[PDB]
Amino acid sequence: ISNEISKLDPLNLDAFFNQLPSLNQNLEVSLLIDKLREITKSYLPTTFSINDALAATRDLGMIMSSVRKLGIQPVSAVSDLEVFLETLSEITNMVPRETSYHYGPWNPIGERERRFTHFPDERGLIEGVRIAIPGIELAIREINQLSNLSLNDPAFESLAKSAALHVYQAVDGIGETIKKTDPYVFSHELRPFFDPIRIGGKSYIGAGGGQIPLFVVDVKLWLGNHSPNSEYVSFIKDSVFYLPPELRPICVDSLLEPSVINQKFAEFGSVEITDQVIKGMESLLSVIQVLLKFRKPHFQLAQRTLSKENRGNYTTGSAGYTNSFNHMVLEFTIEVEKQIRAVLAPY
Ligand code: HEM
Ligand SMILES: NCCc1c[nH]c2ccccc12
Repeated sequence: ISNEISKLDPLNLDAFFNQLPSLNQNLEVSLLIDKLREITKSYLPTTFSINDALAATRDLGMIMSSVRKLGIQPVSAVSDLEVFLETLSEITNMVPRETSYHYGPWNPIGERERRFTHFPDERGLIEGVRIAIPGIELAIREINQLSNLSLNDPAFESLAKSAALHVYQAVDGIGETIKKTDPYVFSHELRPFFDPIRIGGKSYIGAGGGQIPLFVVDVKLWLGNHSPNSEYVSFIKDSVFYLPPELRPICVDSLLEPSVINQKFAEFGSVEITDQVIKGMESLLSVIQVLLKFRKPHFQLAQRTLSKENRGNYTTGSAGYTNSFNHMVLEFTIEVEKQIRAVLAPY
């Protein structure tokens, strides 16, 4: 899917994107606005295939975010953008704005890579979500298959092992950020390109790491329908319709059903506890421990860049939360590791 979108240049902006970091560095807003005006007049978006509309949203969204970076609402300044983005989102059935999908897996590798700035630290955000997202999508489909297998079936253990290995891509992705993105450069140079944009009477947050579908893993795997009034369920609720449409039913079904681990805690204290059953209960613990290998260093990274020393003009991520939200998801995940460890303790 992604290589078919990353290869596209539907708005002929390849040469423009090799100038964009210098345009942004010199605050050349007139060339940004002019490029947005040329686009609405040069192109009939109703004629676009789905793949073209996804890549077009990627490219147009990034010029929009460069204008919003300066403090200007780009659709209030180029009012013809509105029906253009309207038309694009009817084709994508997605928000009229770029997300981490467009910035990561749909963003081409190499010389055509779309970047806001010349800073090498920006490569650490892009590669982070470009690595994490396909792996999480694989784990989503594998974890979804566990509701329908028995703890005693070896196919359960091997599928949950496949999921843990795929979730590791999120660890590989955040480790690329930690080693490439300076916290101070992030807050001062990159973070401003991810601010909300008003489009047809609604505000759309900018691309954000939290838009990788890790929360979909969580809802199916451990959260389920067990904490209705949580702030995490509020963030997931706000996130559903940012996901690719392909992922929305899994998320909605899982928010309305018991989680895998809740329903596997029942099976465990109800069936004959064999050796493969314990392997099955331990394959769930392994997956949870991989999310911790992502969430613990992620928390340290966000703490360092949101410190009084490094934070710049922001106290929040692009989704509007402080690191307390990250602490809250991390404590949830630790509580679940502790829960599985107790169920396994006699064995
Ligand atoms: C310097 C870089 C980064 C900083 C300062 C940062 C900070 C934050 C903040 C403040 C939040 C709270 C939600 C919000 O308000 O947007 C958040 C959420 C989140 N971000 Fe990051 N982030 C960074 C890079 C990344 C990267 C590269 C990824 C993916 C590879 C990522 C994945 C996530 C996830 C999954 C969440 C949801 C919470 C969770 O599931 O644990 N972040 N991040
Ligand atoms: N995880 C949210 C931090 C963030 C803000 N802008 C980004 C761009 C790419 C990756 C992460 C971010």
